[PDB]
Amino acid sequence: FKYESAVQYRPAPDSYLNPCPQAGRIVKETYTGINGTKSLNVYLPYGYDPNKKYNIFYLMHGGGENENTIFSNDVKLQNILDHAIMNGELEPLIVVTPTFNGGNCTAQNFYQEFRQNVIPFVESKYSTYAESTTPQGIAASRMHRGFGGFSMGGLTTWYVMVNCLDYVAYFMPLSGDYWYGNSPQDKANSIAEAINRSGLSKREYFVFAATGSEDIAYANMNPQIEAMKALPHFDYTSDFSKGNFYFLVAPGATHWWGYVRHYIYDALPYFFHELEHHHHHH
Repeated sequence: FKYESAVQYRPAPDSYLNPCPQAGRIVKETYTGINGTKSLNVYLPYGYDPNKKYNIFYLMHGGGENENTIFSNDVKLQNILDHAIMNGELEPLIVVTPTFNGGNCTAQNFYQEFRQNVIPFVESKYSTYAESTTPQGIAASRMHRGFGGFSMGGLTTWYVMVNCLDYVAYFMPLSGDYWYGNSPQDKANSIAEAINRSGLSKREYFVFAATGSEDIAYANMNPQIEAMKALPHFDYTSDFSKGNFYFLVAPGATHWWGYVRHYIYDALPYFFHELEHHHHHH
């Protein structure tokens, strides 16, 4: 892997959509938190070794979907992850698919359950960079923790960002805008105030947004992206060795996981290299 400054949309080869012999294990989990008893899936990379430490990426489904959608026949994201890790395009990581369904949970308020229940449950059981899952242990491993999502799950992602910068450094909002404001500048300012309160430097948080040029999400995302670009908090470029903000728009892509899985193929290899604990040249 090498960073590009303006990475372009490129679908995974069609071969990546079929099962790979080097298949990561997908574990169905059940936990109880502030929204009652709920499930999530945990993708473990092929060769997962609990004596090693893995990057972790939490990835939210869209409206009318559930914690099983992303690894279902409708999406098959695990095949793409399996092929990309096997081919060395993507460093091995843990991918979690939770749900905003259940109890008092909504796409907007999921971050509260994420903080209190989901991180402690997943990262007590599986080997992340978290030494412990106290607030301190989670915060001290933030550079190795990412959140993303599609549509309503992209809205989850923006609310995770504004409320969880202490816990998460890498954000992948796909086809979803941040509902918090009466203008694009209010949206940008809300994110800027979150960043100000966090104390973090511009080198300590990263946003790879994406959508399709034929995805309705573009209408509200693009103005938000333009307003954020104007902030001093963001240096626009996909080269995260130099800046921290990018917006990939896939030509012709519609509001459909068939396209959105390719955004994760394009974007997820960009994550978790800044202050990484390996000696890599990107």
